[PDB]
Amino acid sequence: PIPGVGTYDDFHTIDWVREKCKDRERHRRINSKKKESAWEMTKSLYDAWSGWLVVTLTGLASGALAGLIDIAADWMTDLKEGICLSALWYNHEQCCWGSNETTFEERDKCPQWKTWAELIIGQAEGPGSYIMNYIMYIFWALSFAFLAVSLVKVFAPYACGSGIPEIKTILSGFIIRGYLGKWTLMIKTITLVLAVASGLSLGKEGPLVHVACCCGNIFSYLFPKYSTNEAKKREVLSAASAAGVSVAFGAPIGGVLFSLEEVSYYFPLKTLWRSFFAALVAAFVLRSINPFLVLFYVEYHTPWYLFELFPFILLGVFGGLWGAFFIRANIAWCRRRKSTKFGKYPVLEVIIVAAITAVIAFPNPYTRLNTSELIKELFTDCGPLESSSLCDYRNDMNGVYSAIWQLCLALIFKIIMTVFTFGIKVPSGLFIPSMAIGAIAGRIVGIAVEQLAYYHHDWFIFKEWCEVGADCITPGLYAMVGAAACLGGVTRMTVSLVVIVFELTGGLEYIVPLMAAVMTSKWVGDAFGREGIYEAHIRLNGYPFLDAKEEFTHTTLAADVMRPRRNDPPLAVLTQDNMTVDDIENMINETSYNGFPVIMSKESQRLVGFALRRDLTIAIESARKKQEGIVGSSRVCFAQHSPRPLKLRSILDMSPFTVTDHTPMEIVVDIFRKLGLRQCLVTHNGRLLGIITKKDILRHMAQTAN
Amino acid sequence: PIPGVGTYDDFHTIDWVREKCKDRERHRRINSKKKESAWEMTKSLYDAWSGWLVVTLTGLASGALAGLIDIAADWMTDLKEGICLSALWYNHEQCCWGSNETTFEERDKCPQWKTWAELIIGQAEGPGSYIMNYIMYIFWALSFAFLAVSLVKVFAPYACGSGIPEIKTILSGFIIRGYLGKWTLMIKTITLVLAVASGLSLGKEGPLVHVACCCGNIFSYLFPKYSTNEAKKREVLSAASAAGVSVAFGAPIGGVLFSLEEVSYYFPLKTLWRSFFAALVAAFVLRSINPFLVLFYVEYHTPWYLFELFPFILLGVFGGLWGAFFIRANIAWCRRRKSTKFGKYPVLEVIIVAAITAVIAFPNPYTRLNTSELIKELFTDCGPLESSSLCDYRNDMNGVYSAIWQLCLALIFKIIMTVFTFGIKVPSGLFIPSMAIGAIAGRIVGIAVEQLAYYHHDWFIFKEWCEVGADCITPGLYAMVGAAACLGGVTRMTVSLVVIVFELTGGLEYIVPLMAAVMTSKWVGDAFGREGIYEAHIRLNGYPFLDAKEEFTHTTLAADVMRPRRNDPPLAVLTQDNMTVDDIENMINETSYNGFPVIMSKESQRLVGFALRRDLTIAIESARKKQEGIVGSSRVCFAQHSPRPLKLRSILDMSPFTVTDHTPMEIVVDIFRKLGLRQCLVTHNGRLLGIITKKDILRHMAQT
Amino acid sequence: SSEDIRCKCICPPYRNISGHIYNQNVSQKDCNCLHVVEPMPVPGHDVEAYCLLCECRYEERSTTTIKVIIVIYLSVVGALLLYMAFLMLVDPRVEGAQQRWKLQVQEQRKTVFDRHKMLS
Amino acid sequence: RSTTTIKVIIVIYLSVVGALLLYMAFLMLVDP
Ligand SMILES: CC(C)CCC[C@@H](C)[C@H]1CC[C@H]2[C@@H]3CC=C4C[C@@H](O)CC[C@]4(C)[C@H]3CC[C@]12C
Ligand SMILES: CC(C)CCC[C@@H](C)[C@H]1CC[C@H]2[C@@H]3CC=C4C[C@@H](O)CC[C@]4(C)[C@H]3CC[C@]12C
Ligand SMILES: CC(C)CCC[C@@H](C)[C@H]1CC[C@H]2[C@@H]3CC=C4C[C@@H](O)CC[C@]4(C)[C@H]3CC[C@]12C
Ligand SMILES: CC(C)CCC[C@@H](C)[C@H]1CC[C@H]2[C@@H]3CC=C4C[C@@H](O)CC[C@]4(C)[C@H]3CC[C@]12C
Ligand SMILES: [Cl-]
Ligand SMILES: [Cl-]
Ligand SMILES: [Cl-]
Ligand SMILES: [Cl-]
Repeated sequence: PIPGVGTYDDFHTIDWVREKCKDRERHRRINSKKKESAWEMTKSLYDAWSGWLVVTLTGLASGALAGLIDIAADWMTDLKEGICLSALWYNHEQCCWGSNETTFEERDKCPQWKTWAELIIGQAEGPGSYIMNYIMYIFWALSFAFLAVSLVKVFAPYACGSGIPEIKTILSGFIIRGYLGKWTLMIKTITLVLAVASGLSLGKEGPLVHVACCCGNIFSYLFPKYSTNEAKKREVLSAASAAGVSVAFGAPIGGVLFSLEEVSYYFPLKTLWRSFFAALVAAFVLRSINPFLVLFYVEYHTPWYLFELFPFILLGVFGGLWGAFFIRANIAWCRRRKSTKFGKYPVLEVIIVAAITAVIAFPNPYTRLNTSELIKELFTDCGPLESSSLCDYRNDMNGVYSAIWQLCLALIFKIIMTVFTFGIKVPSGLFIPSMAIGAIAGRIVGIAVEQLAYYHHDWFIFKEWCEVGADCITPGLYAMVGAAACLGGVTRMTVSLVVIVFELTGGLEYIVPLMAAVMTSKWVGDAFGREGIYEAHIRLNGYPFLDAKEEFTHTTLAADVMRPRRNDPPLAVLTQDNMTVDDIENMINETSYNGFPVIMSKESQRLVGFALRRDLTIAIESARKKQEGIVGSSRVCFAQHSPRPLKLRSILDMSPFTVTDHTPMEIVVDIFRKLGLRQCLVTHNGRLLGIITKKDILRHMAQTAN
Repeated sequence: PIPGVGTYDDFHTIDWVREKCKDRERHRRINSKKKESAWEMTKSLYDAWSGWLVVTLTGLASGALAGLIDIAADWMTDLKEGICLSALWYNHEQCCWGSNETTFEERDKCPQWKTWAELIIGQAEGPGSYIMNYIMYIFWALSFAFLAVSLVKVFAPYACGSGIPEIKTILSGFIIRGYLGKWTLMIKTITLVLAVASGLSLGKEGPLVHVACCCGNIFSYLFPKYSTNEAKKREVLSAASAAGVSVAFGAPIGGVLFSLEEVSYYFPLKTLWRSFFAALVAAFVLRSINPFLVLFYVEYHTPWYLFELFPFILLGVFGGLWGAFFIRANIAWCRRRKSTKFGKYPVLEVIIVAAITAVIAFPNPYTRLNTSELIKELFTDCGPLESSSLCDYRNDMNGVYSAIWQLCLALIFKIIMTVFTFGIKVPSGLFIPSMAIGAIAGRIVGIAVEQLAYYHHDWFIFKEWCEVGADCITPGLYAMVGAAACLGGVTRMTVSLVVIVFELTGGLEYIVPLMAAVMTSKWVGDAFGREGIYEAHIRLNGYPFLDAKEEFTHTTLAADVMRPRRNDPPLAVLTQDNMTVDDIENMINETSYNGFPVIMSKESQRLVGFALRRDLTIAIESARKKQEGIVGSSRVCFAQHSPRPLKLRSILDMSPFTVTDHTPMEIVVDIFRKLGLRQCLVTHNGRLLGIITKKDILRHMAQT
Repeated sequence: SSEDIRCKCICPPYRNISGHIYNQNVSQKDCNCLHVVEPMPVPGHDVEAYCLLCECRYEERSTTTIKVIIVIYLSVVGALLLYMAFLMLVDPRVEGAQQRWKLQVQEQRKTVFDRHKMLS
Repeated sequence: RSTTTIKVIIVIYLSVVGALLLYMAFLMLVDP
């Protein structure tokens, strides 16, 4: 065919049927040429192994980048508190690694590490030392945020945000050129570390999915099969997203479950094993570099009891409520950023938010602590060896009020910040903030339950389930359940979320409470709204995304959504023969239609096929260059084989999809979703009457929802 | 509409589109009636909770039945060895559980338990005692097998077999009335316990899925939404299959992965959470009943090393090989059963197989021991506390050859027996036999590798990976990997299998070796054939199952598969008006077409709709009963509103799927697979020209 | 590398003596309670009780991995910032690709910064 | 150990098996 045929413009959905057919034709050619020569056999073998090789490369790159990002983010976050003069490449934990001056009270206390007050003021303690530490913390946070936003602006503006919404849209068939490019990969990798160091209420776990998808796209470019075909590249991107989730949470099974559940609009069977393999490879790499097995390992000696389900369900409810609230708040805030002028100053916005978050973060310990470190600490179970402040009250009696007040202040702070932080134009994620909020809430709830059990053991439930004077209640389990509930409420993810949380925990005993809390949070959120944060952001950005949840009214008919309608003039049509090249070029220029139907005759209106505008113009230009005398006067014949007429039957889909006008539009939406149809030609009495496009379907869905 | 309209005959596929439309119409009706009264609101709330309630009931029933079956099977299997006089209701382990006469050499040696020789011969040891134990073991195996096959034949013929292939066909739209009925459920449970007791090379883990599916169907009958609509019932059946796998292996996540990967033809997103929840519920019930949280818990102190991947890969290959062989052997044997006269005597075949199995199993310890128990023993790591014969050689030097010879004999016996034991007319599962074969092979390979490491530690790989004089090798890990490889090769399950093994053994650290072995076994099996055991059995049975792998020839076009073709007469069409009831009934009787197209005129051949033959006859009879004077002379008008003509437009499909003749057949198979259509009407120039059906596509694919 | 490996024993408070942590660079076989702490506060008869209450671990790290990751990340960030300064000040087939990317990044920056609403 | 669980499972399984065999015998002989 003509070079460039079968390609799509930027921001254009792909026709899955046509892409599949192109893949089948390429397979025909490659398989046929195998017997021609041994080199053809080697090429065919490489094509057969192209999928395995691409998933392996994607997993390796995802693991390497995830490990680098994690280590760099940890070091940069620890830079704010102070510096290690002996080893500038060591964070606070690594600087105090070999120190023998450590004490039981302070594990990270060593003369090697020097706080900024010690560097400048020279005093580790004192009002001036605290003032200087505060000022330097704010300064470092602002510097990191400004660097991240500037790098996003100058090089990769698409690098901002989690990217899960745009990945979901892309896997549905949408095309966003440059989203998965080299520049976006590099800039996002750097700015993720920068933003995480800045201390903003965001996480790097979610954006790792987009990073992995970028790696997968770059690797798909190497293999011809996955480069020519958009659907094949999207399968590779689903595998890449699974690998990204795996590296983010160390959960390969959870990664595959998330990829199937959320991002992958179409999930063939072979994608399942490919995604699992890629996730395993990436996790193995991360374990090879990042350690220096379970990131959030928990040791709750007492098993979860049935009555504990009641508090857990409450956490679930909370996980839903906040979730819904956030989906109502952030979107609105984001919407304002699109309508008001405060979105016209993105660097100023990020700098301001970093200033406020650092200012409100330094005073409190939990808020100042890194979000991932805070989640880990909240997950840890209290023990005699532990010196955590959270358990101080348990040591005192067995200040609880002081710890609960600090946790509540941290919860309020994080909840307020996360709304503004998401939508800010640096690589940000919702997994870590939501997990931190839910963990704080669960720790508060678990502390309350433990206090109730210890103070009141006469209650029959407490006495029967827990021995008198026994610490059956484990705050870490409650924190885990709260984190799972909040994440399920905000994301509306049920199975992938539960499996990811279990893998990150490393314990299968807590599957039932986690599922119960996630189900309760999802149900509460659905009561307050059936759209998740990712779906809500997709709708806010107005991307062409079609979902199974959306449906049309029974009164809607294919005639109603037909493009020509009444006010619109008759849809552009192309006569099979007796038409000049100039006519086709003028029609292409005049109309923005993705494609034009080709009919046997203008009066007959008997459809022959569908000619895409891109394919038509590409073929016309290539024929003009190839063959002389094509000044536009020569006619074009779409029928099967001096004027030297141009032939455009090759670029014509000889088998266009067709539905009848009295067909309910519900069936049309089902066909579009199942077959991934770009357009469908509504014909009456065997003659063309109109066209329904996926864009038309989305527009009428938006009108109904609006 | 007319009562009975939209129903499907036995052994007939459903059209997912009509079922979805019916479900949405019912949803609209319920939502509209909600405001009418408070009781309507309560009914709608119950309808909303119908899915959760039905999956909960399915999970509870699956867990209870799985626990019951497991305990009864254990007790019955221990029945063959002997009886506990002090407790006629404990098995061998339970009878000696509290005995103070237990010895280190024999853990299950207690006076309360008495072997059949003690009951009859009176001497625990001696040639006569051994002979009497042998004959009593054979007799008990024969009795159990005969009773199982008799119960299968007399009451529930569908109880025979694992049922996973038939569940695949059902979840693809096929209908087998009675497969998921109460009779099948009960007979399947009883005969599963009996067959496992008999000692045949079969397992209850796979058939537990079908038990769960039967429970799910029975519960679906309770809730109107899922009973009325076939697709909704199939979603419940997918959840039931997930719960069944969960109870079978205590692997909820693995159960959902199996449901998505293998049995569920269409898997909606909501069904994902429903299946996982049902699996967790069933696992909770099983944990509450069967124990008295990992069935095959393993403790491998030494982590797997990179070089060990090479033996694991080898195991993979072996699995694949065996896999292929079985899919080439069993099917053939099964085909012989369908072609020859030994299939006319299923009871005799079952009895003979049980006799041979018991006779060859008693002499050897591994084969005599229950297959699940043998797998568990193989998975256990050798240690000083362990007194297993497999590790005796390790206790000696650190008879290896004798233990390896016994393991090889057990492997050969199991491989031969599974070929003749799968497909017989009793509930049989391939999971346990495949796992046992792979575990024996992996244990042999691991013992060999341990011997190589100990004898030759000078090798740079061994010295670097393992300290000199250290038991880095873990035979249990190799057995686990071999079992996973064999199961993957025979079933061609990749992710669900790996997660199931991980949850069955609770070992996440060994995920990578299992993945590598399963991938290798699947790839060799594909080299020998892309179809697994279940797909091969579906093809052998002749069920109408369509898979994504199947595709048509590239010169094929819609016209080629069109029903009328050339030799066949023009496909029957019904005139919209001026057509009699008698003539429609005569057309229904004349042809066995699933449905006839309805055209506005014979000459024009302009398709108006598609009226199902079953729906047409049901409507005609119902109208005859309802309205007098319909003796067949009255005309039938399919067009929109003395003769009092019958109106069949309601039962007519106003918008049937249509595809142009020039359309390649492969586009048509993609359409059919995606939308699950029963038939599509090929029309040329806007006029009906032919009809393609799911059966036409399946027949043409089979011919190719 | 001594800094790469150590062994640490942390002991919670026992009777009179409060909890204490002792660290030393020793091998795994040498890594144990009686070796890491020398001498100990508790008496001889209670020494075993204190050790049992105390928990000991042998820890190892890969300082080279952290060093290389930090160094390469810093080098990439510095090169990116130098290129940013080049674009901000100096700029006012590889060259063809770079200018094409300049146009593409201008387009993406207009979509993502100026409007925030990219629909097509 | 949960002796009562094995108790009930074994007893009810035996009862159901006996009932099924009795029904089979009746169908074989009594039903004719
Ligand atoms: C083109 C892309 C996919 C290539 C990416 C290759 C990456 C994954 C490679 C390059 C260098 C590699 C590392 C080199 C050295 C070691 C030390 C060894 O004791 C553990 C593995 C480890 C830490 C490797 C892990 C994988 C690694 C990071
Ligand atoms: C209609 C169907 C779904 C109902 C099935 C109900 C089943 C699942 C019920 C009936 C009796 C129940 C058992 C009754 C008693 C006990 C003892 C308790 O210490 C643990 C739970 C356990 C072991 C229950 C498990 C669930 C159980 C087996
Ligand atoms: C097909 C299955 C369900 C039938 C199971 C029936 C079993 C349990 C029955 C059948 C024959 C029975 C035995 C027959 C005779 C005796 C002698 C008596 O002094 C002690 C009990 C003992 C040893 C019985 C134990 C139970 C027994 C083994
Ligand atoms: C945006 C990110 C990547 C930049 C990171 C650069 C950091 C690590 C740099 C910037 C300024 C540097 C400090 C500047 C001055 C001194 C005084 C000297 O006697 C010891 C080192 C010390 C204390 C430096 C340590 C490293 C330092 C904090
Ligand atoms: Cl995140
Ligand atoms: Cl995110
Ligand atoms: Cl089985
Ligand atoms: Cl099976």
